[PDB]
Amino acid sequence: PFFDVQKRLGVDLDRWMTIQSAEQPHKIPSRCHAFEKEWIECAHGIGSIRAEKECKIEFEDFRECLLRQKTMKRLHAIRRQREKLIKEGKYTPPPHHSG
Amino acid sequence: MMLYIVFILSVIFVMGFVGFSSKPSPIYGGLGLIVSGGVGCGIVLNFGGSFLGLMVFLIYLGGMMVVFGYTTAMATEQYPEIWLSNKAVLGAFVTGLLMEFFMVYYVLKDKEVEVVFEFNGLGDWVIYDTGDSGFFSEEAMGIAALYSYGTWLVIVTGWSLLIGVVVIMEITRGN
Amino acid sequence: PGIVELPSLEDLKVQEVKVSSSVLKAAAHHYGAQCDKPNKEFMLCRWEEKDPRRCLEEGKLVNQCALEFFRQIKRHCAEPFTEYWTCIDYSGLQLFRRCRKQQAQFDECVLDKLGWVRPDLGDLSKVTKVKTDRPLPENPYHSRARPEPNPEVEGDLKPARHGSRLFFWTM
Amino acid sequence: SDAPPLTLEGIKDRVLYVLKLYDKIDPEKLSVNSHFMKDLGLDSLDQVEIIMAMEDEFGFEIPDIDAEKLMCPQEIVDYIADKKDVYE
Amino acid sequence: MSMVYMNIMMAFTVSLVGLLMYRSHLMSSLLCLEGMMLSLFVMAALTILNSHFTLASMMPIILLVFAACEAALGLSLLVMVSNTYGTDYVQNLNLLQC
Amino acid sequence: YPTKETAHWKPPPWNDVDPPKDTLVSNLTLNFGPQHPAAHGVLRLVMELSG
Amino acid sequence: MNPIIFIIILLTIMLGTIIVMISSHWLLVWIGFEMNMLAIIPIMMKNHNPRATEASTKYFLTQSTASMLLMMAVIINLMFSGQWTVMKLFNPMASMLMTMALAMKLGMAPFHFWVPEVTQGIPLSSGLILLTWQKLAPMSVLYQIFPSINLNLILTLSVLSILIGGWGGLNQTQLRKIMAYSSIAHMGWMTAVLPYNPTMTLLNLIIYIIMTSTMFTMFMANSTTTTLSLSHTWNKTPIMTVLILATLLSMGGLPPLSGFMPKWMIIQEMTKNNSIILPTFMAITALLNLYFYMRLTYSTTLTMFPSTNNMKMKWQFPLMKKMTFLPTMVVLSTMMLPLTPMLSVLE
Amino acid sequence: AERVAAFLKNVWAKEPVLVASFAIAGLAVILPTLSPYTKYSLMINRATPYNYPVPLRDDGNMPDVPSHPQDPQGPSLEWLKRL
Amino acid sequence: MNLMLALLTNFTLATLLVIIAFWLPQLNVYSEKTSPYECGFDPMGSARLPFSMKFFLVAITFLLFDLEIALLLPLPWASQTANLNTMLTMALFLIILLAVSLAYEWTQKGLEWTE
Amino acid sequence: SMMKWNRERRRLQIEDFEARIALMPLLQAEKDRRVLQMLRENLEEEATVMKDVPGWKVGESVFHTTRWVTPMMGELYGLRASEEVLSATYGFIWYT
Ligand SMILES: CCCCCCCCCCCCCCCCCC(=O)OC[C@H](COP(=O)([O-])OCC(O)COP(=O)([O-])OC[C@@H](COC(=O)CCCCCCCCCCCCCCCCC)OC(=O)CCCCCCCCCCCCCCCCC)OC(=O)CCCCCCCCCCCCCCCCC
Ligand SMILES: COC1=C(OC)C(=O)C(C/C=C(\C)CC/C=C(/C)CC/C=C(/C)CC/C=C(/C)CC/C=C(/C)CC/C=C(/C)CC/C=C(/C)CC/C=C(/C)CC/C=C(/C)CCC=C(C)C)=C(C)C1=O
Ligand SMILES: CCCCCCCCCCCCCCCCCC(=O)OC[C@H](COP(=O)(O)OCCN)OC(=O)CCCCCCCCCCCCCCCCC
Repeated sequence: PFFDVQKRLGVDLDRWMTIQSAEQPHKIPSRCHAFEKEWIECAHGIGSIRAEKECKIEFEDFRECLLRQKTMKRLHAIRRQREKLIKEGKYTPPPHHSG
Repeated sequence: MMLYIVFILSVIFVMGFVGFSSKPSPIYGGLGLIVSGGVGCGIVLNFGGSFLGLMVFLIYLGGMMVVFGYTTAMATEQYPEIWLSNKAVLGAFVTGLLMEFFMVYYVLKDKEVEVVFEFNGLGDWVIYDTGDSGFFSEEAMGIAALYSYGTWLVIVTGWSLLIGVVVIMEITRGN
Repeated sequence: PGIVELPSLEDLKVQEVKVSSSVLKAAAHHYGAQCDKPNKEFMLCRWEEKDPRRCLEEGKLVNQCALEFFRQIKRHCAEPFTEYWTCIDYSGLQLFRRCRKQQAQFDECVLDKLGWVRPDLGDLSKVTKVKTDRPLPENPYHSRARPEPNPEVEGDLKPARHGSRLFFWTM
Repeated sequence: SDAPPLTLEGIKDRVLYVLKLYDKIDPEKLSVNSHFMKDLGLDSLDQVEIIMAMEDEFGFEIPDIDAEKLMCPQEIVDYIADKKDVYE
Repeated sequence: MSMVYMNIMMAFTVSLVGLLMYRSHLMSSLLCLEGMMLSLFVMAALTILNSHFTLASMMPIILLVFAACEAALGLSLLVMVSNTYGTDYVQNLNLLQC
Repeated sequence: YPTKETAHWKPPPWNDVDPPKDTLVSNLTLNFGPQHPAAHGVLRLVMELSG
Repeated sequence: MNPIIFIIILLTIMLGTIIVMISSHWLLVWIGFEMNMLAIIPIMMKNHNPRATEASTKYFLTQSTASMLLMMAVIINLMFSGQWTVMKLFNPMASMLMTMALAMKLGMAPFHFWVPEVTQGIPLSSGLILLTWQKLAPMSVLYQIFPSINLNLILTLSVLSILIGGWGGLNQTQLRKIMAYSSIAHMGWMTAVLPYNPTMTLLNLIIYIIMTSTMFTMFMANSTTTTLSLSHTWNKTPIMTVLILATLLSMGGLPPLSGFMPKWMIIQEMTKNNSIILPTFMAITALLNLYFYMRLTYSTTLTMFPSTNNMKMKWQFPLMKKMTFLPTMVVLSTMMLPLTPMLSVLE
Repeated sequence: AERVAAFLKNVWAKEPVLVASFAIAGLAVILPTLSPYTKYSLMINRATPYNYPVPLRDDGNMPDVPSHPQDPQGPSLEWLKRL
Repeated sequence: MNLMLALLTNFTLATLLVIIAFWLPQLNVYSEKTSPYECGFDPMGSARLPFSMKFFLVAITFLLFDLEIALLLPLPWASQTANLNTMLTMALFLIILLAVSLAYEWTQKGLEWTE
Repeated sequence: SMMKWNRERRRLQIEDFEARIALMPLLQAEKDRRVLQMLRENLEEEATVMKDVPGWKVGESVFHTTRWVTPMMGELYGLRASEEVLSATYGFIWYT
């Protein structure tokens, strides 16, 4: 904050909802709890300038969980290849993928 | 298909936005906002939040009801405009539809559209969670924590509503 | 970046419990007190390992005790239990309160034939301790090496040399 | 920018233009000095309609006391110029 | 970002262009203001509900609370604009500068 | 620096209060009867209503 | 308006700005602006005249639009980072939307058309709040997200603000439009040094607030809102003419006055970053601001404009307005250059 | 004391509905502080097991953690049954 | 699904009746029959002319009071938490502020319709 | 009357919830084997569809970490029947 009154007085006004890995009602986790924990712990104290370069592996894993861009593309590639073969009848679906 | 229900609602969600963004008579503008607020309930309801879906719809039905009363009092003319009455309104309505059509056409054919952000077209169902919750609704638990965790949010939101009533009386006193 | 390790279709195969939800619900309280050790040990593996693939062997013993649990009901309490879970199965919410008469017959057949006692209200909700020879995992999150903290500034504080040193100011 | 200044030539053109549209005045024998009654043959109420056509062309109210003295196209221009201070 | 986010963000862009392009009525622009809030509600809820960010589930509710305060405040000004000119046209509000 | 566009500009009011605009809108006129249950059959009550 | 209600509304303006400055959560930052906007409109509409209603409507439409962009930036930030912390934004599109959103709130060019109008349409006391207190919250956010701000975007907004503010004020005779354009130009300096040294953004902000409060307070003392009206001051309160002269010269950035401190320090930090062309352009462009401050001095202190006969009836009454802190603010706005090294207290 | 039972009588004659409102709302703010059963409302909520009771790893020095759910150790709901 | 069919059936039935109403009966249309009804005499002015709202202030207050249900409807779930002392304090706090809001607009003549 | 009954309804809810806890270990075990089997079925059919793609590694992870990541719906029911996918995604929300 601009003025860190919360830190001075030791009162939590809005730091309880800043991150999804903090305490949740009934200990309900978030889908990317593990990834946020690893990125937060990697980049603690070292500052933002260092964390942008040294916690890049964790932040790329964390962003993958959030938006699933790499995952969706991979599913897109498998889907596209399967459509081509089944279009020309070169691949036979297994009994469980269709029934 | 029924696997594209969210996408179909989202298209209707946009068409309702091109309804009141073209700015016809606020009577018809308020109708588009009711339509988009109804599908908006459906979209939010298909992602696991039913209280949120029925609350925004419930709130926006109250607002438009007041806006209807104000429209007949402050924002009316002899010939209220329909989407087909002005070249300006019609041009904005057709432009919005043609732009939604091409966004839908490309995102369904290529399954990949890039406008500022990279968007995917594999279906909204591909990002859902595969683990069922317990014996409760997660959205209900989160909202119910406004009174145990969000004490500071209750104070500011409570004060704003109280100050809201005071403010509107001052503005409308006149003379 | 690396292939995902997956068990074959021979380590995931086990004799499954093929009874419905009303059967499981009708026998949950006795099931949670007779097969407590094998499946409280599975859950400790599940929460510590944080990986389905690391607790398959523990999971098989859960399906093993469960099958053993139902075989004993089929030998001694076969008939009273059938009249019980059929009453629970009728209700759309599978309420216990509407089948209390049948529950008494099933709770006494097991008590006499097998000696089982139905846990009291709140027992199955306790946090229990389980003895396991499985080692406690280290780095279950597969965390890398954390970056080093910046050199902490030490020493005693001395006044600035020649004041602020801002343009012409001497203080 | 500022609208074109009103000039005695502009006013006279407007007065003739209004009278030309009137369907009772013959455009041939219509000068800037012809008398409405004795020359064009208009009657008392016809002259009233002409004055009202002038009220719309320019956009100011001509009362009855003044409108009775405006008996030809010239005095209308003289009255119009006087009101707008278009000395020219 | 799934294809639903494409249309939800398109809706926000439509209402932004709607607000920034007034026609005549001030009420017509206030509807675009409420349209933008509706989009922000759906986008916040979709992100929060899909990530199981439990505590964030109250943000959309709090978001609506202040949305109606703006809408209520906007109607208060529209009342006084019409009390002075008989219509809510925005071309009447040119007494300043001009 | 006067120019063409700002030729029509006028200094604002001394106390920042502009004159109230003369009559702008009229009341709604309603025919109440004769074919009205409460008009007693043959009454044409022409009411000027505000709200 | 009942005095009790007026105080409560003022405290809600302060409470809204304070929430922004003490919040580590974006939703609370957004709530602060909403609360601030809710309470500021009534003060604008306290004299209930058509100009006041027009000023409030234009200020509501501009600030409500910026709030939408502010929330959109927050939500995009959430999608790409999964957190609400008030720190560097994690998506470039989010940074652009919040930088433009906070430029609209401040009135920076090219989102500047409302500042001259709203100020002209509201009382002087309300205009003092708009030009001084309303810059505390937007700047307090720009002070925390500056690592993620696009350098070309923020510097472009600064150059335009200095040019637009300097050129706009030359055509003004109304004192409230003059101070509105003066605010726009000074906003350019504050955000021009933000990428390089945020502490100089605060130093410029504090000096500007002190000098603007001094100017508005002396305008309220004589109830003067036009150049010619301010020209009668020498025949009623000659002391007030000298204080106005000293403050205008200070705002112009002339040594040895206090207004030269921020410009002097901003040029230093920029040049240390090998930015020579921009400070030279900014310093020269600020001569436009100095010019229309000098016309005010010519018609207020350095010459004796014509007066009116009824002015003789004011010689027999004292100045009964409060003029709170005016003696202290004039000294701070003209005699602080010798204490420049004290700017380190802001770090 | 005479005046006090003259303002109350006036409001009870001119605004009985508001007298009931402030009485009902007043009792809502006070009784929870004085009620001896407010503790049990909090204890019942804790005793409701929404989540799974994840077991602890027996390190040999947890005498107060039950080994089996039917053991005397751990919290008991005997109070709730008799409530 | 079952809701979509229930909604689809309900409105399809209503649409059929409207379709039947306009196509089954015999029609005889002329200008006089379709003229607006104002009790036998021709209307004076369009029905689209402004119609003043004398309860506008209450209508705005309705929006602010209509949000409280959004904040107050979650109370049944909020009562299931372990922090009843905090939850109870903030539940009564929010309702009390609404009561103060109503009290202010009531004593200040805000509930009285303009004349 | 209402308070006595609401107290009996809490004692019944606790009993109802304890039945779930008694079964969760068994239901948890089956879910692990069903998710792992469905992931191998997808992997096996990915090897028979992406054999000719030049730059393809079958079953490659998209994360740098080797930690287990809960599969999302697409990774689990990717090449499945539409109806089967429909129930898993929207079956619960649409059940009434
Ligand atoms: C003020 C700046 C000048 C402005 C002139 C205009 C120019 C404007 C442009 C400004 C340019 C930048 C700033 C100026 C250049 C300074 C840059 C710098 O390097 O700073 C080094 C500067 C000098 O430090 P130094 O080199 O280590 O010590 C020099 C000597 O050894 C002396 O050190 P010392 O420790 O041995 O003795 C201190 C000395 C003070 O210093 C000096 O006098 C000379 C040294 C200053 C440096 C030279 C700067 C050039 C200007 C000289 C100013 C002459 C001051 C004397 C004025 C006449 C009064 C005797 O004498 C005392 O004051 C004794 C202490 C008194 C105790 C006070 C206790 C609190 C009570 C307050 C009472 C208030 C008075 C009420 C009056 C009631 C009347 C009825 O330190 C500073 O940073 C302070 C800067 C401000 C200077 C203040 C000095 C005067 C203080 C009294 C105010 C008198 C009025 C001032 C004139 C304004 C009239 C309108
Ligand atoms: C003496 O001085 C004078 C006056 O001063 C006193 C005057 O005033 C007047 C002015 C004169 C007049 C106003 C007319 C004079 C004569 C009169 C009779 C009027 C005066 C007074 C009366 C009391 C007459 C009767 C008044 C009332 C209010 C009687 C109310 C009757 C009812 C039956 C109401 C109760 C129930 C119902 C259901 C509503 C009734 C109406 C219906 C249409 C109901 C049925 C509707 C349906 C739609 C049926 C269902 C249809 C469908 C499609 C659904 C079903 C099918 C499915 C598939 C679902 C004069 C001239 C005068 O000289
Ligand atoms: C720990 C926090 C909990 C406490 C919360 C504190 C806030 C309490 C108030 C919240 C609700 C808002 C009501 C406050 C305003 C009271 C009504 C009012 O102000 O009306 C003013 C009234 C004007 O009426 P008038 O037209 O002039 O004619 C009658 C002459 N008095 O004239 C008047 O003077 C009003 C007459 C006096 C009204 C006294 C109201 C007392 C309310 C508290 C009663 C509690 C006691 C009841 C419970 C006892 C236990 C059973």
